[PDB]
Amino acid sequence: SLVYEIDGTEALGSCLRVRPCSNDAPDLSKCTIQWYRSSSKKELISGATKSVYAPEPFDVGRVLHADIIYDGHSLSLSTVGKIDPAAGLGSYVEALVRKHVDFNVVVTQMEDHTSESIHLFHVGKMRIKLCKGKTVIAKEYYSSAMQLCGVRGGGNAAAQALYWQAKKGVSFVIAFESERERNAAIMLARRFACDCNVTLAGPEDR
Amino acid sequence: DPAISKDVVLSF
Repeated sequence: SLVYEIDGTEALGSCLRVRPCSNDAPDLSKCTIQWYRSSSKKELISGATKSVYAPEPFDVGRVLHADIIYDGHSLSLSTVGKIDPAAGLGSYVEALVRKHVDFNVVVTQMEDHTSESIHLFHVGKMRIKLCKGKTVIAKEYYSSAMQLCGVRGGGNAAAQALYWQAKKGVSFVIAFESERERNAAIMLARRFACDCNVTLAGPEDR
Repeated sequence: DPAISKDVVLSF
């Protein structure tokens, strides 16, 4: 008997979680979970396979859904309404878009990586670069090989982390000081990429 | 990419 519901604040900046609603609902770790966003179709969010999903900028104004599957039974869930905007985000991105801009970050994957070393994540008009002091870690011009999106798993920092695949086989997970910086960096990168005729999105995004 | 879905934790 599959009975679950999506809980959490339905706005950019928070996390949503599937929660059990009955005593005999199997544990979610034994289920297969897949998150989707409405387009009247639903589009799969690739890699969003955990019981927690943090919305990112593409999710704003969309209903989110989770399918949960166990042993041939399935249940399709939806948020109460569309994911709301983050207050002030548009205006902040508009101020950043005039500039040719960097963010303090921590790198949490390149394999796991626990460092308190602050790196700088430069989102430029034509390229992104990741630096630790004077050492450049990776530097790439916007292209079809690059992906950039909100991270698709759990953890307390998911709403403030993004995934960047610089080019095939080279990817990072990066965490910002706040949700607002994380989201502004995704929106800004995407806008600069679109000016360069590149559609910068996460793996399999539509 | 397993990375895209790993838990992200902080304790900046």
